[PDB]
Amino acid sequence: EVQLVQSGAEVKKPGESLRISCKGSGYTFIPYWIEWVRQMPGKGLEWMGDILPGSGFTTYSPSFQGHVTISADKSISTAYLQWSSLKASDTAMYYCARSGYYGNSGFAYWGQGTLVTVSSASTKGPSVFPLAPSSGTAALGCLVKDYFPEPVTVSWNSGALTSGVHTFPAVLQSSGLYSLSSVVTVPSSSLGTQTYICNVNHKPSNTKVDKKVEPK
Amino acid sequence: NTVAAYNLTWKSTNFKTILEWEPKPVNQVYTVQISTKSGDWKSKCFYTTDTECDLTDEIVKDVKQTYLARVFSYPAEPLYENSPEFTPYLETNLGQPTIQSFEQVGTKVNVTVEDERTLVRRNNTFLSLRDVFGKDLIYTLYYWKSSSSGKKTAKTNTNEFLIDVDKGENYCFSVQAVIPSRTVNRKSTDSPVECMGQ
Amino acid sequence: DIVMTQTPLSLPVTPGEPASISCKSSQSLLSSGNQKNYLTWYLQKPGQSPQLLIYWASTRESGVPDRFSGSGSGTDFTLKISRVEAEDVGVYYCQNDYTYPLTFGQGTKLEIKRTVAAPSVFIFPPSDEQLKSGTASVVCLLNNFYPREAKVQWKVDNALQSGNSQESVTEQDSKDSTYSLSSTLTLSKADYEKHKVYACEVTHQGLSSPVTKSFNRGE
Repeated sequence: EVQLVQSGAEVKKPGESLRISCKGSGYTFIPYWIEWVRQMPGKGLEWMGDILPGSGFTTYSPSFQGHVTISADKSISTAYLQWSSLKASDTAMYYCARSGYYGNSGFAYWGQGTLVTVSSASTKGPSVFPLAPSSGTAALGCLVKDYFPEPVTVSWNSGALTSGVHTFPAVLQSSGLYSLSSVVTVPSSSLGTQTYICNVNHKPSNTKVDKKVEPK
Repeated sequence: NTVAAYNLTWKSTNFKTILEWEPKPVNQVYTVQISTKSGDWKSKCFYTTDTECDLTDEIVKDVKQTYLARVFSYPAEPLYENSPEFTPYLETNLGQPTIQSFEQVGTKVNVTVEDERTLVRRNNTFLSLRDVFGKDLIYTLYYWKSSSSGKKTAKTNTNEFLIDVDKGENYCFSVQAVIPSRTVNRKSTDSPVECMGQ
Repeated sequence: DIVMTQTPLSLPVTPGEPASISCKSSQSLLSSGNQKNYLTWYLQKPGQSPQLLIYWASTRESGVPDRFSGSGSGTDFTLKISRVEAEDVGVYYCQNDYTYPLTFGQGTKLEIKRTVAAPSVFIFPPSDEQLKSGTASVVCLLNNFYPREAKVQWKVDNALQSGNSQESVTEQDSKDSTYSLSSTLTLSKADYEKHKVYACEVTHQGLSSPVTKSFNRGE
C-alpha cells in the first residue's frame, strides 16, 4: 500500500538551519504532488507549499515564501522541507501529503508528521514528585516537572494499570521547560494495601524514574 | 535472418498512446509487451506485421504510472528491444484546443475554451482535460487586430478570458493549453483562429 | 486568498443521530467547463494525521463509509453524517482545492454528547521532596466531567491568583464520553511559606454552586 514516511522529531536552537524529509513508497513518485502542511500546537492546518518531483516545480503560500525551501530527490523517492534559520514560532507539527489520482482530488495520503521544537532551552531530565492522597474513591498522581524536550512516557505499575489513569498534555512553562501530571483514581479501601508506582522515562537525557506514591 | 526492433518511440496525444518502431518487416512478425515498472509483462499486439501498436486501453487504467515496453521479433533465444520509459500524465501531448465562444461584453471580450474530452474513463464518464489535470492546466491567449502591431498575450487558470478591447476593431483569437509544471510537452499546438465577423 | 469559513466551531452529537457541518467560501469554487465544485473535506482524529473523506464537494474516497456525504454549490457547502459513532470524533476541515494558494477552514470539533456530569475535585499539596529544591507546586484535579467548559480559580488566603497557573485538558474518553483537567499553581518556597490556606475553586454547568477543596499548610 501507499506509505509516506517522515523523518524523526527535531530539537533546534533559534537561528539554526534544518532540513526534514518525506519518503514515499507503494506508488510512482514522479507524477504525484507532495504537499507540506503546518499544524501549530492546538491549532488548525496551514498549507505551506508543494512540489512535483518529476520536474522540481514548486508553488508556495504567500505566508511561507522566502522562509522555506521545498525540494525533491526523485531517484530515492524523497521530498524535503528546509529552513535557513529557525524562529521560536516555527515550533509545530509538520505533515507531508500526496495528492489524489484525479485532478483536484485533495491530499489522499498523509505521513505520520514531524514535530519540530525551536527553543533556547537545553536538555534537562525531569524531577518526579508524588501527589499524595489524604482523606468512595481517592486520587493519586505524579508530577513530572522541568524537562526538555518532549516527550516523556508515563505508566503506572510497569504498564499494567491503565484503567482510571489520566495522563495530561504537557504545559510549556515561562522558563522554557515542560511540565505534566499523571493521575489515577482508585478505591479508598485499597490505599493501605496496594502499591502504586509511576514509571517516568525521558529518552533525550537517559532518565529512568520509578517513584512510589504513598499516603503521607 | 531476423532484425531486432529499434527506434522504439511513444506517440501520445490526450492519452491515446501508440508505440512505434523500425523496421518495416520482411519475412518477420512482432509481439509487443507492456508492463508497469514493478509489475509483470503483458502481451498486447500478437505476431503482427505492423510497425505500431495501440496501447491506450492499458495506459488509461493508471495514467500516473511509469510504463515500459518491449518488442520481440519472430520469423514468418528470441530477439528483443526495450522502449524508453513513459509516464502518461507528465508526457502525453495536449491536443489541439478549440475556442468555444467569443462574446462582446461592454468594452471587454469574453473568450471561452472547450473542455476537451480525453479517452480516460471512470465508470460512465469520459474525463475532460480539467478532470485529469485540475489546477495544473492553464490556458494562454493570442489576440491581434486587423493591422497587426504585435500579438498580445493573456493567461487564465480557468477556461475563460476577460480582455480589454478597442471599439469598432475586429479581433482574431487563438488559444493554447499549458501545463507549466511539466519538464516536456508543456504547450499544446495552437487552436484554429476565430475572428470577429467570421 | 480564498477564505474558508466553518460553522459551527464545536459540535456535540448524541450517538446514533445526524450531524451537519457547514463550509462557506469567499469566492466561488465552481468550474464552469466540467461543472465540478472543487471542495475537499478532511477528518483529523485525536493524535492522528488528517484523513481524506470527500473530494469534488460530494465524491467519497474509497474506504470512507456511506454515512458520510457532501453537498452544496458555488460558495455554500455541507458535510452530513447520518449515524455518528465514537470513532467519528475529531476535527473536520474543508479545503479550497480550486486555486492557489490552497486554504483550510478553522476546523469543526466533533464530540460525543452525553448527560451533564459534575467533576470530582481533588487538591494535592506540594511534596516534601519538592520543597527541598526551593519550589512549590499545588495541583488541582478535575475528574470525569461533561461538558468541556470548566473554570479553576486559585485562592491563596482568599486572594485570587493570576499569571502563576497553567491548565491541561485530556481528550474525550471513548467509553464514558467525559473530560479531565489538571491545574498547577507554581510558587517559590518563600512565597509558599508566607500563607496558610490554599484553595481550588471549581465552577461547572453541573454545579449550582462552586466547589472549593482546600488544605492548611503544615496539616
